[PDB]
Amino acid sequence: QINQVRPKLPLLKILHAAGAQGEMFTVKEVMHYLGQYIMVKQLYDQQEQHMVYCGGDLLGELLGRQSFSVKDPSPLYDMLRKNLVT
Amino acid sequence: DLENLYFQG
Ligand SMILES: COc1ccc(C2=N[C@@H](c3ccc(Cl)cc3)[C@@H](c3ccc(Cl)cc3)N2C(=O)N2CCNC(=O)C2)c(OC(C)C)c1
Repeated sequence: QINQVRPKLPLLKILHAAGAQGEMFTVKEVMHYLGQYIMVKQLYDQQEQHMVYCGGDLLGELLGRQSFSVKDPSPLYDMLRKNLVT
Repeated sequence: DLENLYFQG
């Protein structure tokens, strides 16, 4: 009930950068703050707003990707599986 | 579903 997670340190830093506070979050809050992160760092393509260009951002480092489409988010799944504890 | 978790407006 409420599956609280503790983001690993690099991911926590991304969430803080997006306005998050503390170090324990619901998965939903994590996704909220990751979206916000992308908005406020303008990592998305204003012309094709589903495409994220994360390469050379810490986020791209975490994902192991230069880019991803929110339309095909397997990379995000892989990354969150590895970087959210309990 | 993370897309669903996110979009529960
Ligand atoms: C047509 O343009 C769109 C369509 C859908 C999304 C989107 N889709 C949502 C989403 C996507 C995939 C998953 Cl697995 C979960 C949630 C969520 C989101 C959550 C986390 C990440 Cl890392 C990226 C995006 N998410 C968003 O964060 N959006 C949508 C609503 N509000 C926003 O500020 C941006 C989108 O996000 C940008 C941040 C890239 C742009």
